[PDB]
Amino acid sequence: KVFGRCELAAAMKRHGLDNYRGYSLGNWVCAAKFESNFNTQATNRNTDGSTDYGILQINSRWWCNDGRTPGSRNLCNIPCSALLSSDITASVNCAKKIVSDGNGMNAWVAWRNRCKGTDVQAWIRGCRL
Ligand SMILES: CC(=O)N[C@@H]1[C@@H](O)[C@H](O[C@@H]2O[C@H](CO)[C@@H](O)[C@H](O)[C@H]2NC(C)=O)[C@@H](CO)O[C@@H]1O
Ligand SMILES: [Cl-]
Ligand SMILES: [Cl-]
Ligand SMILES: [Cl-]
Ligand SMILES: [Cl-]
Ligand SMILES: [Cl-]
Ligand code: NA
Ligand code: NA
Repeated sequence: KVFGRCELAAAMKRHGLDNYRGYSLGNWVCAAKFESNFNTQATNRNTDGSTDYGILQINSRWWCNDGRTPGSRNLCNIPCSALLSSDITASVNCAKKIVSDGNGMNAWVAWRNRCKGTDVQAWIRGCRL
């Protein structure tokens, strides 16, 4: 599924990401925009052979099991394919674990490089939330 911006904002808000660990909703929408272009089916292979999955491009090195990232962890205790669902619950719940792990949203490279320190509220501007 390719979410609309506000649609995703609303879904993320319903799933408790607004101000989750102090990260306003726009952070999450911004991260999703630049990680996946709001596409739940996005996958990208990393240099180490892990793959990033889903709307928040959660990687299989640490967070999910894709059966092809040897020596990796599965800290969200999910098949990575669950992160490709049109239902973002699994991604959100995993993202909550990630962002809670001490490094905040810096785990999301795109967020660090493209959202952090920007006016992320712009990402939820105009949305009915
Ligand atoms: C939370 C999450 O999974 N974020 C992804 C990053 O982990 C990806 O960064 C890449 O992660 C792999 C596995 O840890 C690293 O081996 C790799 O060096 C790292 N790549 C960079 C440029 O830091 C990122 C890839 O675009 O995608 C999500 O942000
Ligand atoms: Cl867009
Ligand atoms: Cl915001
Ligand atoms: Cl694996
Ligand atoms: Cl959803
Ligand atoms: Cl933080
Ligand atoms: Na990425
Ligand atoms: Na894994």
